[PDB]
Amino acid sequence: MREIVHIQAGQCGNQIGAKFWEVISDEHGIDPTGSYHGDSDLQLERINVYYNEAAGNKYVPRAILVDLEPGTMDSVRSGPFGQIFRPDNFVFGQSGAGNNWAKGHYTEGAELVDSVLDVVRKESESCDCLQGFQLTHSLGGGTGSGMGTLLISKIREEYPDRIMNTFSVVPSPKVSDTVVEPYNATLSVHQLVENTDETYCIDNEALYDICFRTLKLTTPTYGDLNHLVSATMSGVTTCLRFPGQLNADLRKLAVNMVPFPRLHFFMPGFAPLTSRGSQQYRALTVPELTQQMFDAKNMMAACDPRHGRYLTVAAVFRGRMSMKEVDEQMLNVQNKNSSYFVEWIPNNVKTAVCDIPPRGLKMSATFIGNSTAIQELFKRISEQFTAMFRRKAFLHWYTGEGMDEMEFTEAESNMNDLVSEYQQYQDATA
Amino acid sequence: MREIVHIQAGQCGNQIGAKFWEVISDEHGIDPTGSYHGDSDLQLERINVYYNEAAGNKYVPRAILVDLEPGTMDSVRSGPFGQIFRPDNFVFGQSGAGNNWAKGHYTEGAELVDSVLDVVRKESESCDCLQGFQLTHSLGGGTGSGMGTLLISKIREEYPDRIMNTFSVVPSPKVSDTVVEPYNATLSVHQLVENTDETYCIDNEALYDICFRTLKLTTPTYGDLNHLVSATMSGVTTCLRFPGQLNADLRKLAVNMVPFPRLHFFMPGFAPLTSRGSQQYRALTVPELTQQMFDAKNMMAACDPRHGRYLTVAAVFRGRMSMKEVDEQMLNVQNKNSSYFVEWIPNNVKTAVCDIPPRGLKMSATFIGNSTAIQELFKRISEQFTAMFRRKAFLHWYTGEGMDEMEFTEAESNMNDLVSEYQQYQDATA
Amino acid sequence: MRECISIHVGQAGVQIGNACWELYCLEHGIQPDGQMPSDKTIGGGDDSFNTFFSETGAGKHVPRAVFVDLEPTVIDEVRTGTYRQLFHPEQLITGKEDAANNYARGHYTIGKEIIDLVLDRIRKLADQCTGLQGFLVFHSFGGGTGSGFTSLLMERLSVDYGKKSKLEFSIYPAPQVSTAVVEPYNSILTTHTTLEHSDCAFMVDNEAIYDICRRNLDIERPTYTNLNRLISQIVSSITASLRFDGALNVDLTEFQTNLVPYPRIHFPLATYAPVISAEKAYHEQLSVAEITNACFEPANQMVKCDPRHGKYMACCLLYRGDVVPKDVNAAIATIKTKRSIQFVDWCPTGFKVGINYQPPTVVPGGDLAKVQRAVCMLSNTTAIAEAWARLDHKFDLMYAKRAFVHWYVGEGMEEGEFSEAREDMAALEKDYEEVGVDS
Amino acid sequence: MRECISIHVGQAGVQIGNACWELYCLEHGIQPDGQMPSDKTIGGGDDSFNTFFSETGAGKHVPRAVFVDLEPTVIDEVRTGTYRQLFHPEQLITGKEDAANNYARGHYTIGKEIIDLVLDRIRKLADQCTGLQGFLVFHSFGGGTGSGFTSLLMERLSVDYGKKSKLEFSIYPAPQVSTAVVEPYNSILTTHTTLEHSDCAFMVDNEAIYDICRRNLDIERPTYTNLNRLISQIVSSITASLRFDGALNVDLTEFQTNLVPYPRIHFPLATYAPVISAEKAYHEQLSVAEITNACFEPANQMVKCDPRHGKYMACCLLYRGDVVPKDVNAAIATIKTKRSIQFVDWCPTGFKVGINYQPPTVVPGGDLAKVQRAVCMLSNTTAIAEAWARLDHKFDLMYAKRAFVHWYVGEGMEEGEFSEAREDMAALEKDYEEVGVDS
Amino acid sequence: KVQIINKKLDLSNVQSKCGSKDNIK
Amino acid sequence: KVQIINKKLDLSNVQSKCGSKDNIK
Ligand SMILES: Nc1nc2c(ncn2[C@@H]2O[C@H](COP(=O)(O)OP(=O)(O)OP(=O)(O)O)[C@@H](O)[C@H]2O)c(=O)[nH]1
Ligand SMILES: Nc1nc2c(ncn2[C@@H]2O[C@H](COP(=O)(O)OP(=O)(O)OP(=O)(O)O)[C@@H](O)[C@H]2O)c(=O)[nH]1
Ligand SMILES: Nc1nc2c(ncn2[C@@H]2O[C@H](COP(=O)(O)OP(=O)(O)O)[C@@H](O)[C@H]2O)c(=O)[nH]1
Ligand SMILES: Nc1nc2c(ncn2[C@@H]2O[C@H](COP(=O)(O)OP(=O)(O)O)[C@@H](O)[C@H]2O)c(=O)[nH]1
Ligand SMILES: [Mg+2]
Ligand SMILES: [Mg+2]
Repeated sequence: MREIVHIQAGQCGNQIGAKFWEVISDEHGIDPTGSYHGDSDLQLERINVYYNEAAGNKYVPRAILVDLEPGTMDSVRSGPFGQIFRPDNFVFGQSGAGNNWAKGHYTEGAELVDSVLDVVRKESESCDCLQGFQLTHSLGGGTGSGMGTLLISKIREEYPDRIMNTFSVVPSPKVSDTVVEPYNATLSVHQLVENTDETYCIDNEALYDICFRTLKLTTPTYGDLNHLVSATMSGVTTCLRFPGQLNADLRKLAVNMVPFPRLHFFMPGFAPLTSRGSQQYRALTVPELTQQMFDAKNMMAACDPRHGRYLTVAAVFRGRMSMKEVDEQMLNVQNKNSSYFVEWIPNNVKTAVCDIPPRGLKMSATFIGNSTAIQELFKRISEQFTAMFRRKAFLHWYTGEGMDEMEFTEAESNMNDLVSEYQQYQDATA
Repeated sequence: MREIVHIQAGQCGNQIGAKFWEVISDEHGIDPTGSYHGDSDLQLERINVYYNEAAGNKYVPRAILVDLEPGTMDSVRSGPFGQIFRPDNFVFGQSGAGNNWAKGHYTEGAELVDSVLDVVRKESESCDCLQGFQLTHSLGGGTGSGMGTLLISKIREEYPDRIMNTFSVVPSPKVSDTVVEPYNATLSVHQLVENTDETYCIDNEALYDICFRTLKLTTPTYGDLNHLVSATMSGVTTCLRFPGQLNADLRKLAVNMVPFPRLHFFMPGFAPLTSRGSQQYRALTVPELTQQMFDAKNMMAACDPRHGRYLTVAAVFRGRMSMKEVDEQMLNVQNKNSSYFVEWIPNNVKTAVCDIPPRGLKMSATFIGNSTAIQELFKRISEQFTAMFRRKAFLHWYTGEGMDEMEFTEAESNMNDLVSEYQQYQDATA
Repeated sequence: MRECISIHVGQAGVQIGNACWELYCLEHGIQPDGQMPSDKTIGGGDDSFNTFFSETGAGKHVPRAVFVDLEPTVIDEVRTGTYRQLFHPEQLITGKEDAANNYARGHYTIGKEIIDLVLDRIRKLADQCTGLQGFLVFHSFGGGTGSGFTSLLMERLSVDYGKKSKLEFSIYPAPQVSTAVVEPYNSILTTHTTLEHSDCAFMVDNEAIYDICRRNLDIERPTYTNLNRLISQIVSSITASLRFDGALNVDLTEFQTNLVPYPRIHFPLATYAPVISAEKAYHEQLSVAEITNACFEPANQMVKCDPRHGKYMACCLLYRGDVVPKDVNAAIATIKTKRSIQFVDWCPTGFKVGINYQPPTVVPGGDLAKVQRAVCMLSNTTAIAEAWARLDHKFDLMYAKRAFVHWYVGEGMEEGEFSEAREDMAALEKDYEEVGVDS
Repeated sequence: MRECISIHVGQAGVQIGNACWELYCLEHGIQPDGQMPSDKTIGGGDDSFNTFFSETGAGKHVPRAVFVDLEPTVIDEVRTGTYRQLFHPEQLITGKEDAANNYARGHYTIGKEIIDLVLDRIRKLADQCTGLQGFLVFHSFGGGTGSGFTSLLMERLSVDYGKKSKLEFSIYPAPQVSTAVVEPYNSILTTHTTLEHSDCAFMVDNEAIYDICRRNLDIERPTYTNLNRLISQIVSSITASLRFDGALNVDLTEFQTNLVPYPRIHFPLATYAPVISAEKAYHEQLSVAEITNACFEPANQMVKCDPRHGKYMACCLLYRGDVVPKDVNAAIATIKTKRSIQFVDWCPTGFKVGINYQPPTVVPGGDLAKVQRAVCMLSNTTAIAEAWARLDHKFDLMYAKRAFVHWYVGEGMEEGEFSEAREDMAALEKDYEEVGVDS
Repeated sequence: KVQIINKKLDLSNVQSKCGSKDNIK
Repeated sequence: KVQIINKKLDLSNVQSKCGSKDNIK
């Protein structure tokens, strides 16, 4: 059947994907030994979409781990779920990227990409029907950014008809964690906009806001943010694994959600989100999930969507629900807030319903929005990048890896053109 | 029935064959006393192909040990399985070869070959149906090289209609172990190309690469490399001993694999090969064995086969399998990589399936490839040999044994002609 | 006697097929394993279900159906459900990637890979029939696999057989509710390619079924279950004339003879009555005239539209159960007398009637109360012209900016196809506007 | 009554013989020790298997077979298997070195050492028969021992007896799958030497059987076991006309009388139907017409080729079990009506039919579901000309460089033999091209 | 330096196809 | 100092053997 090759790259890649595989193994009843010990047939009905079965009731997650320094991989291998992963797919270098995109893309990635692609081909030839590739990585991180751009280019050349999905951690609007993050982000998007099919933008700052505000958490960790991101990832591909009243694979989402080839970035969201104490005072209904999804404070992206308009909206629900209820809620949303949707797209909302709810919830819903408001992210990145580039800030660190001024110039020009395209598609024109 | 006379010569001969007889005695349930203590009738159904039965439930391996210094033979006799071998067949000299092919071929071999051939005739007259002779030896070693060339010439004259198979350890591309290895190798092949039926090229360096890379071994020994070579040897002649869905003796391999009389060198391979930890994460299927066999890193020869093309491919499988599965995998291999096969040979792959798997495995497969890429080995040997011969490097050590410059000249000319023939058969011509 | 092949294409096709075959097995008393609890006659007789179920082995009834989809999940759900041992394993055909709501994929790229296998299975099933009369195709316009593969299969079947009737039950895109962003393009392309190759396509609407459930059945959470059950009731009422003897029998050809005035206007609207919950069943006396009057109320249309905005060209009244023909005569006379319902002047005889003795059967655990008589009505009216104009307007809005167009173009869908489809839809709107003008 | 000697040569010969004799012992109710569990008649009667099993001692049935091979392993596997006590020990002849897929070896060098013993055993077996009619030879073209020794034995038997029919069941080299590199030379040489000495050689293909198993039997891992079982079913259906009384009996001579239009074109293709798994057996009604129609589907040919690319010259329909002759008449008329199947114009009467009462028997632990009727079909069509051209092209590609030629030349195979064989194969291709042209 | 891909779309003059008026005379 | 053994191979002119046209007149 359809199979997904999950590629992990960078620190975000490794950590987020470790939490992701924890969640996925929990959903399918796979204990840390790889042996199936679940309680339902649907867990094994579509176990092959993310797992390879080695005879002996052991299942191996079809994942590839990529990094340039073995520290994060050692931490992953020694932690929980270390022995389920077949050790063939721990492909790492020795130098590290040093947060330099130029380094990770032209020297260290250039040295390691042959082994990584051989592993990719090994995992792809063993598949029954390769559906798409999922990449978890950060943009500010040099390893993540560079290795991901290189791998995406090479794999797009290798399989031009497969789905290339990426979950990227984007720069924060206030608190940056890397000095050279703007250049890495610019040079990364300069290739992501060309080779990827769709990219989900995750900001750590929005996750912190959700954690302190909604969940009432006082000591949130990167692991809990990874838990939220992993819940989103599991909600995205719930139709590839369990039946439902209305299913939607990855290609259906790509078709319904990308109106024009370059405007493929999406803002993910999740519902329901409650603190532990407040769980006893709020009922779980479809209107509740709908109101939590279409809320500015519940957007995991670093932008208030009320500043622009939406082009496409995807809402995948989980758990037993009424389709009439969901459709009426979507009608109410589109009617009451019609000014937030582009006039040239009638029927802005795409829906899907899976019959299997997440662990511990009666019902949930995953939000995916394509809003012109995301132009704020790209405009801020362009402004910061231009201000830094005028003074040649840290430019020698990248020119020493083989880059010239023309590559930065072309990246910045393409970024300005992308921002201008998003601004162009805010005109009603009718 | 068909019988095989195993001749051991040189240090490679003695060690590799000691490990080989260990493996063979394990497969047939023969304990270190020679008494049969197995558990299946097929162990004794074809026990006579490698054993002579002396009344008393004792079986003697039909092996002949040849060397020029008694040290290695003492080590073999005092080690495991020392008492099963009938002590009649420990035929050794006293001087040693000193890695000089000229010495071992014209003086010490000339003195010992009469006793060795008398032992060969004794073992051959006792046979029911002599099938072929198997020789284990090295090329760089003076004892191995010289004694093997002399014995092969004499036995070919004695039995011109029997199968002459040799398993030769070839020089490594980077790390040579003998100063005079190139001359020994040139003068050895100058006779092997004339008198042998087929030669399997084993490089110790490729075995080291496989050991550190695939098996994840940190302290590999010559004995473990001999274990790999012995697994290959046992896989080669599994059809001479156990039944199966499709059997193939040695003459069938010689016919199907040697297109032209001089291009008889083959590159052996083996599958499956896994580290101990990775065994729990990979299933054993025919596609897995097929992908491991047709892999450049799994070739035990010192050459990347992707530089040339194949003429004939032999793939002998062991264990219960589906013939449809194997045939479909072979079709996929020939179709996806058609550019690596010569256009003038349709149906490049020969197959065979034995129903008895190796000890501890559900299924396995032995690879035998006849690729034009092996011209790299012979070309490097010719280049090194020419560079050494221009300065008469170590030439007196060989001229003192009776050799003249004309013998070296003829050997080098024949080597150049063999390289030119391999290059000629890379032309599609159609 | 007579035979009909039921083809289920896509998600909605397979789900509606599950519901329909459940209802058929309930009506004919066929156990989920193809056996009959009263298996007293084997391999023939009447036993009138020989049309839908072939006789194999000894006492096993096999439905004459073909389930086709490019996404294997729903077919696997059928393969592991209650009726997994009912259907022949060779009747379930699956691809390995659905069309992603892209008509171009299902019509050109992916549909061409299994269309030959589907046609071969259809031919094998048809060669076992002796009085094959019609083909039933269940699909949704919005669904890519449904839309594209249905267009392809309709063309292929129209070429192969030609003179066999081709009836479609299809879910019209709802005027407000949508499930895919690219429903306009898929719908327009499918309609353009399907128009001249279909004899009669019956329209239904999920939003109208939502309203009907809430108002009549008093159900607040009617998921696809109740929708599929109502659709199955309508389909069974349509096929009951073939499956059971009636006072006035109606074959399948009479539908397109009576409902299609012009070759390009063959989109009748389905309705159903009575639809009452079990709670109000004991406060109601369901007479023939009352059901006949309720059939023409705009609140009971299975397609969200206002029949009062247009005129009727043909109306088929199919009665079932305890039905007196005199009461039907008087009710039709009263309906014609009602001045609020307008018919085209060029059709002075606008009714066709059929009465079958078999009363409707309620599925255990169902929603509708058991009734001694029911009426399935099929009407061809010019009111759907407004829905066609709405779809064309949405298509224009999305196509003026070439929205989603690259997705179709990449699959080989040349751009001129959209212009051709748009002009053909405008021509269909012109046809409806012209036939609705009196003289 | 009538008698037939079954000769099994080579690996495939001996394996197919094991399968065939297992099936015969199952059909006639003969225990593995030659005894009968219902041993009520000894040394005669009907008891129609007197053709294949000779009566010896008191209650022991001995198969009239001769197993020949140059490699003793498979014959020893027979000598230690289930039927080791069934076969006469003098029926198992072994050399001590097989031909190594070298036709020259098995034809000249090694075959000449045991051909005399094999012929002496064949004469001893034939002298015990009174109505000996035919010889059955099982061999594969690619296999050296099979190929070479079969060519030699065919020449010797054609010289010795002459007027006894000589039928061959042989595994045609698959178009894509191969097991030996030198299959082209062995195949071409064997065909050249065998052509004028065989009455009818039936073609089968392991790749076609792989496809048939996967599609119809739903088996993912069908090793040589399922292949041999299907081949044995075909052979048993061919010999059932002799072994059991039928409504229309067919001897062995009628096959070459009806299937061989010209002395050089005697390669009919074998097919078999129905081939269904036990899971879909209860969702299927296997009528006579359905099996007859499925017999002519290109997906059920035992030889990988497209029958639609050529024309049929003769087709033999052998029915077994619950078969009504009127249904066969109507099915043949329908097949002739089908315009997609083309027959040569010079053969207006292209069918031969035979109906036997004995239904097929399923081997316990087998793959095929039990059926009350089955049809074995043997058709001579010009579609195999493309396979002959493919083999000739491969032979030319390998022979232009004299690849593997020294191996054959050393064994005494003079080089001109290859040129003669190539010209003769070109002449066979010309024959097929000429007979396929209407006038 | 980009511009939105807006096209002037029109179904200018489309005639009916069913000859509903062919026998009006 | 070697050359590949390539031969110019052709089945030049091969006629049929079955007299399928012998009675065409
Ligand atoms: N009434 C009813 N409508 C359904 C049902 N299932 C799907 N639909 C309708 O089908 C439309 C979407 O098309 P689908 O049939 O789901 O898609 P598909 O046929 O599988 O083709 P793809 O687009 O490739 O998936 C939605 O607008 C639904 O209204 C059902 O069970 N009952
Ligand atoms: N269907 C089927 N084909 C077989 C079987 N055994 C062998 N073959 C075919 O036989 C061909 C090879 O020839 P063999 O019969 O094995 O060889 P041989 O007759 O023993 O003669 P040698 O070449 O000397 O070994 C292969 O291409 C197989 O397809 C079998 O059991 N069933
Ligand atoms: N959500 C999340 N973000 C992280 C995590 N670890 C690092 N990041 C973010 O990733 C960025 C660091 O880049 P990184 O990938 O670690 O550097 P690299 O080695 O060059 O790839 C910082 O901006 C962090 O905010 C994590 O566990 N979760
Ligand atoms: N694989 C393997 N190679 C060996 C072994 N012992 C020696 N060799 C190789 O053989 C060569 C030495 O030649 P040798 O036969 O010992 O010298 P000889 O006395 O003149 O025959 C070296 O290049 C070694 O790499 C062994 O046990 N296994
Ligand atoms: Mg679908
Ligand atoms: Mg053999």
